[PDB]
Amino acid sequence: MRHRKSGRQLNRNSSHRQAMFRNMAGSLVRHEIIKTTLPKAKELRRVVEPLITLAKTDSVANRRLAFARTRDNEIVAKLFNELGPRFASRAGGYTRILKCGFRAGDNAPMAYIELVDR
Amino acid sequence: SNIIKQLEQEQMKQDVPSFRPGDTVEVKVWVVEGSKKRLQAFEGVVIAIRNRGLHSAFTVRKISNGEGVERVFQTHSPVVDSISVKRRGAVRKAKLYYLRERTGKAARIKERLN
Amino acid sequence: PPHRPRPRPLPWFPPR
Amino acid sequence: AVQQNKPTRSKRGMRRSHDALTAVTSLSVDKTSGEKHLRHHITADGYYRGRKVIAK
Amino acid sequence: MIQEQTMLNVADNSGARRVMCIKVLGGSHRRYAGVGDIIKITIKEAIPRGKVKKGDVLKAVVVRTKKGVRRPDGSVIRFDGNACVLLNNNSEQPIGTRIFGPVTRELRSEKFMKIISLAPEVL
Amino acid sequence: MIGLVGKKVGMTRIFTEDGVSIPVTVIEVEANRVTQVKDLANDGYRAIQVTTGAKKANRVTKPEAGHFAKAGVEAGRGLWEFRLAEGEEFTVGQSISVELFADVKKVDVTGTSKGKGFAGTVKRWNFRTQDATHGNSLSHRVPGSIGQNQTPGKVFKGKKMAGQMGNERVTVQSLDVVRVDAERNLLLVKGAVPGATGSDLIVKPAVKA
RNA sequence: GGACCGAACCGACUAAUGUUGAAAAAUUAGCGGAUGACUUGUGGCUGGGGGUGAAAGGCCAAUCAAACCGGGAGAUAGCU
RNA sequence: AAACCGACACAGGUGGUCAGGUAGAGAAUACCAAGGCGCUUGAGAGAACUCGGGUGAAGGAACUAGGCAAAAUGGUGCCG
RNA sequence: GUAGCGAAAUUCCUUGUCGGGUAAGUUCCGACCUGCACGAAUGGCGUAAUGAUGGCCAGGCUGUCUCCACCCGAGACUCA
RNA sequence: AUGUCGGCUCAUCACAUCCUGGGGCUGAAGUAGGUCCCAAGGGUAUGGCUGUUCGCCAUUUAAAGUGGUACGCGAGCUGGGUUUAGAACGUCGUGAGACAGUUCGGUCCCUAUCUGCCGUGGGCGCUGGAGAACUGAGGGGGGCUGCUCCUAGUACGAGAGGACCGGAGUGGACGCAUCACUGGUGUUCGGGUUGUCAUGCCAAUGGCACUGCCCGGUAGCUAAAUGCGGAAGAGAUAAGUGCUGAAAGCAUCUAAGCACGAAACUUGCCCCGAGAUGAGUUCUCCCUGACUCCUUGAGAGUCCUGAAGGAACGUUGAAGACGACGACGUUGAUAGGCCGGGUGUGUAAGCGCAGCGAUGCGUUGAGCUAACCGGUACUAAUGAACCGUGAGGCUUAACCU
Ligand SMILES: [K+]
Ligand SMILES: [K+]
Ligand SMILES: [K+]
Ligand SMILES: [K+]
Ligand SMILES: [K+]
Ligand SMILES: [K+]
Ligand SMILES: [K+]
Ligand SMILES: [K+]
Ligand SMILES: [K+]
Ligand SMILES: [K+]
Ligand SMILES: [K+]
Ligand SMILES: [K+]
Ligand SMILES: [K+]
Ligand SMILES: [K+]
Ligand SMILES: [K+]
Ligand SMILES: [K+]
Ligand SMILES: [K+]
Ligand SMILES: [K+]
Ligand SMILES: [K+]
Ligand SMILES: [K+]
Ligand SMILES: [K+]
Ligand SMILES: [K+]
Ligand SMILES: [Mg+2]
Ligand SMILES: [Mg+2]
Ligand SMILES: [Mg+2]
Ligand SMILES: [Mg+2]
Ligand SMILES: [Mg+2]
Ligand SMILES: [Mg+2]
Ligand SMILES: [Mg+2]
Ligand SMILES: [Mg+2]
Ligand SMILES: [Mg+2]
Ligand SMILES: [Mg+2]
Ligand SMILES: [Mg+2]
Ligand SMILES: [Mg+2]
Ligand SMILES: [Mg+2]
Ligand SMILES: [Mg+2]
Ligand SMILES: [Mg+2]
Ligand SMILES: [Mg+2]
Ligand SMILES: [Mg+2]
Ligand SMILES: [Mg+2]
Ligand SMILES: [Mg+2]
Ligand SMILES: [Mg+2]
Ligand SMILES: [Mg+2]
Ligand SMILES: [Mg+2]
Ligand SMILES: [Mg+2]
Ligand SMILES: [Mg+2]
Ligand SMILES: [Mg+2]
Ligand SMILES: [Mg+2]
Ligand SMILES: [Mg+2]
Ligand SMILES: [Mg+2]
Ligand SMILES: [Mg+2]
Ligand SMILES: [Mg+2]
Ligand SMILES: [Mg+2]
Ligand SMILES: [Mg+2]
Ligand SMILES: [Mg+2]
Ligand SMILES: [Mg+2]
Ligand SMILES: [Mg+2]
Ligand SMILES: [Mg+2]
Ligand SMILES: [Mg+2]
Ligand SMILES: [Mg+2]
Ligand SMILES: [Mg+2]
Ligand SMILES: [Mg+2]
Ligand SMILES: [Mg+2]
Ligand SMILES: [Mg+2]
Ligand SMILES: [Mg+2]
Ligand SMILES: [Mg+2]
Ligand SMILES: [Mg+2]
Ligand SMILES: [Mg+2]
Ligand SMILES: [Mg+2]
Ligand SMILES: [Mg+2]
Ligand SMILES: [Mg+2]
Ligand SMILES: [Mg+2]
Ligand SMILES: [Mg+2]
Ligand SMILES: [Mg+2]
Ligand SMILES: [Mg+2]
Ligand SMILES: [Mg+2]
Ligand SMILES: [Mg+2]
Ligand SMILES: [Mg+2]
Ligand SMILES: [Mg+2]
Ligand SMILES: [Mg+2]
Ligand SMILES: [Mg+2]
Ligand SMILES: [Mg+2]
Repeated sequence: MRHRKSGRQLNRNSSHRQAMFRNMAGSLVRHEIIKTTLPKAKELRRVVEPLITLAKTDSVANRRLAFARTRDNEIVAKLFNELGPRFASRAGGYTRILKCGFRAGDNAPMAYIELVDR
Repeated sequence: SNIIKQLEQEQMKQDVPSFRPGDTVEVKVWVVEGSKKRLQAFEGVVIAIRNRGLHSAFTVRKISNGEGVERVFQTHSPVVDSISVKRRGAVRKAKLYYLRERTGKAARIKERLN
Repeated sequence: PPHRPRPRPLPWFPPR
Repeated sequence: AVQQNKPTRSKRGMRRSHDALTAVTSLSVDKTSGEKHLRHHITADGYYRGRKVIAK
Repeated sequence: MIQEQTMLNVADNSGARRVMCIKVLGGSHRRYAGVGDIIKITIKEAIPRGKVKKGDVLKAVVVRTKKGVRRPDGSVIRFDGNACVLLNNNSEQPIGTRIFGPVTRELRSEKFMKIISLAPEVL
Repeated sequence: MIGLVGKKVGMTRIFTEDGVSIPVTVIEVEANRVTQVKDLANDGYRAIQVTTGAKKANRVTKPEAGHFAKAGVEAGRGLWEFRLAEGEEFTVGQSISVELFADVKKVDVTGTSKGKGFAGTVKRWNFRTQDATHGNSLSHRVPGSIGQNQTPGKVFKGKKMAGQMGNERVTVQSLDVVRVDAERNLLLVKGAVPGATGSDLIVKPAVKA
């Protein structure tokens, strides 16, 4: 049973999952659109959207929290200098998922996830 | 949730004093020995608090007649007549279960001087 | 009493 | 555990009576590009619900 | 929550120091004895010149448990250790004349009123 | 005697002045509206059909809408029947409130139990596990023997085995009515009842009593 | 110092796994010896009723109460 | 060692040399360097059950052929 | 058939009998001698140290168990 | 090649009944027994010793029943005993070796085709189609019992002791549900801390070391937690007890007739259930075109039409292996985010002050906070299209025209 439980395991252990979403969140912030599997995209929203929320309120503490969760100064600098301001007057929903076909190698359902103002 | 919130709120005591883990409290509880109601005091260190509205509880530990005793009180129960903080303790942790493996000098809690 | 020995293995032979 | 008797071609076919694929019920048509696409998926040319949403 | 093999302290001056539960009385396949329940015990450790001897088999009433007792409002009373009071095997009356440490109101009955009366504290 | 349909709101406790905590399930019982009356002449048995709650009109199909329309009641979230005792009488369109239970001391409550999915014999049937150690080979929670030998050379029907558990109709009998609040549309019953929070409950006066 | 604890190295006491194996003997966790009657490389010698054996009928190319290959040979088979 | 011995691009076997940093008695062990790799099916799901693990109220060998397995102990200095 | 040892890696009867240990001990320890069928280099009796050796007891410890619960991974399940 | 003792797991039947239920007789005053009859609904120890089954012993229990099922159950587990190879003792034998014996050690394979069983779907049927609510043939589950108190120290009895019948309470074991409480878990939450590597460095953080090791802990799941259950009643009976009553002027429970009578039986309680092909009932909804041909009929074909509803797809769920089931799809709170709260942790970072410094104090119950609660269209749930048709056979009756 998994009644009322949140979070996808994605056939990884917790440390791998966390590392992967840290990487993927970095990718999305850098490129503003990435292609990944549909379940990964759905999970990624729960990681990136809080980052953008954090970046709205610029402070040393918030920049350090963001750094703790991304471990990339280029990503932090972009969150606080570009994306935070860009989304200042948007109440959540910073991303959209667009479904797009199946991967050749393994027939995985694929999706684009992008920042909504891209 | 409004339904259960309302049912709960109407039963909650409004006169619960503030206390924290590590405080020494005296709890007065009603005891019914047949017909005669009377208050019995239980004084000890608060080692845990469960904040949960009507379902709030706190655990008080004492050493009584050579024996460690813990009582978990249901905060909003009518059985509990009154709570009074006799001493304010200085601790870091929310839950002081580590006191169960301590006696005497080791089990002493510093006073919270403010 | 027991009417059978406890099972044992066979020696390897070139299979095909 | 293994069969004591060879199953028939008849039984083989009966087991496979549930193996048939379903054709995609209906494809959708993008209102702008006119391309066919899976419903709720972007077209091959990067259109969705009339709007050009991705390059390539 | 006492079962067969559980070791108990003795809350009386019968002379026993440690006793072991060898039977939870009062039903087929009865698993546990809590406060107020009668158990059969064997004495594992006794003082030199007590009323009871090492190896004696008698009854006891459980008066304190680590698992503790629930009260009607949902509150709980837990003790740091398990303790019992030795009883005569036939009469089921206490052997000792003094009770040590607190006991609970679960004993308040005609059967164990002597324990209540002798106890230094009742919770 | 007829029952009412309600919704499991959740559990809480009532403290009594004499210092007892009564665990209660809170059952929300909105007006049950009679949609149909069945009689011997037409149906061969006496019963009322009731609806409760509400339903968005666009989710009400035309066959369902017509049924509510004939009664002249708003569409509810479902329909439930209650058999009538010989004394009882009801009319189509009539509302029945939780005041029905004003003088009722004990109720039966019927619900759908929580769904545990495919459950093993240990969970479903309280089978005992085999040894964790002492040489056990891959057979810790497995069911053990399921029959005899050549006689009878089959497994008997009703053999307890792994399978779907819960997500089925369950009745709990003879629960105390702690409180009936007509104004808040609440029934408080002592103790737990089947189902998750939010699930439909049928509440009837206790049959045993 | 056929001394002690303990890696490499040499072993193989227990358990689980594996048993159409990852493996025709292993893996994982523990385990014994670890300056010696130690261990290991290269080359050499001993040959089948023969060798070699701190001896288990052990080992002698995944084969051992008599190796393997070829021959007597289509042995013989009151048996299937 | 995917190129050698193992029928395989096989969790096995294979003699010699070199051996950095921090912690450490250490060639143990942890994290790193030089350097090298992610093990040639993937994607989901989050049932029973199996495998490998983590934690557990009260009890504490009552388990069992048997404390099998697990848990536990674990260092240095001084006293003893 | 001596010394020594003896219900024993030997005792059938046999769970012998007595004592100790346990609430309860066909095992264990100490005895007795009625040695079915010990016994003096195919050695007798003792024996500190040693043992992945056999038996028994205790403390500690624990999911071994009362009686299982939950969780993390690998499979199972679905798709290619 | 039909694997063998015992254990474990899981059972199932018989009744020659261990307990509980009903009854006759008693050398049955009472209590408590003895014995026989009826009765198979449910129930029917844990340990010590031993490979044991058994047995003895300890301590329980209402009771610790007797048997059948390949001495039930190794393609379910174990492998202690017993049938391999090593070794030794006693004994027998010149010996190899052997045993009315003993002793230490010693590989348990199988991915389930069919039957069966537990679950869960797909097809078609049920005679126009569709959405619901039902009836209930039939099937299954359940059915144990202690102690105390009252009746009453009454009946009984010289006393000692000590009831029936009836009523109330509280337990044990078992079952169902549930998570309000008490707790467990909680590698998705907070914190402490060892070693090391990194982010230029400080400060602050992150990786790795079993989640590095730990301390707490939300939701969920859950038991040790806490609610509920076994029934009453009814019908027909067993053994048994009778009433009236002849055959047989009497007598006689029986032949006619009538009445009682048990956990057994049939119901009553709970669940499944119309594939109940004997395919049932009720309520509601939908469809009211044209034409052609043929071997002329429940015929075929073309055009037009496409309903009710369904399915697909998408967002999903205390539903779930997959199917299925439930919610929702902008006329929208279905999921995510966001806002507020709650909860948990326990006073962040930065700065200032004190201190030689470790650190302390203030700002500060701070900061962070998963699965929870309440809001909120910010993101994603598309205009469509697909399936499903176009008034539903014959015969006979009755009622209408
Ligand atoms: K050589
Ligand atoms: K030869
Ligand atoms: K060869
Ligand atoms: K290579
Ligand atoms: K799955
Ligand atoms: K002797
Ligand atoms: K002898
Ligand atoms: K000799
Ligand atoms: K000698
Ligand atoms: K040895
Ligand atoms: K049987
Ligand atoms: K019976
Ligand atoms: K057999
Ligand atoms: K078989
Ligand atoms: K098997
Ligand atoms: K068959
Ligand atoms: K709970
Ligand atoms: K919890
Ligand atoms: K670190
Ligand atoms: K039908
Ligand atoms: K939302
Ligand atoms: K806080
Ligand atoms: Mg959710
Ligand atoms: Mg996978
Ligand atoms: Mg890690
Ligand atoms: Mg055959
Ligand atoms: Mg198939
Ligand atoms: Mg479920
Ligand atoms: Mg068991
Ligand atoms: Mg095996
Ligand atoms: Mg296992
Ligand atoms: Mg047959
Ligand atoms: Mg040495
Ligand atoms: Mg060797
Ligand atoms: Mg090893
Ligand atoms: Mg060594
Ligand atoms: Mg030999
Ligand atoms: Mg060889
Ligand atoms: Mg020869
Ligand atoms: Mg010849
Ligand atoms: Mg020939
Ligand atoms: Mg490879
Ligand atoms: Mg290799
Ligand atoms: Mg080597
Ligand atoms: Mg190393
Ligand atoms: Mg490098
Ligand atoms: Mg798993
Ligand atoms: Mg553990
Ligand atoms: Mg525990
Ligand atoms: Mg504990
Ligand atoms: Mg202990
Ligand atoms: Mg034992
Ligand atoms: Mg046992
Ligand atoms: Mg061990
Ligand atoms: Mg360990
Ligand atoms: Mg003896
Ligand atoms: Mg003796
Ligand atoms: Mg013992
Ligand atoms: Mg002896
Ligand atoms: Mg001799
Ligand atoms: Mg001589
Ligand atoms: Mg000699
Ligand atoms: Mg010798
Ligand atoms: Mg496949
Ligand atoms: Mg009979
Ligand atoms: Mg019955
Ligand atoms: Mg058998
Ligand atoms: Mg097997
Ligand atoms: Mg079998
Ligand atoms: Mg031999
Ligand atoms: Mg029935
Ligand atoms: Mg039945
Ligand atoms: Mg809760
Ligand atoms: Mg907790
Ligand atoms: Mg934890
Ligand atoms: Mg650096
Ligand atoms: Mg620093
Ligand atoms: Mg690293
Ligand atoms: Mg590393
Ligand atoms: Mg009964
Ligand atoms: Mg708070
Ligand atoms: Mg911090």
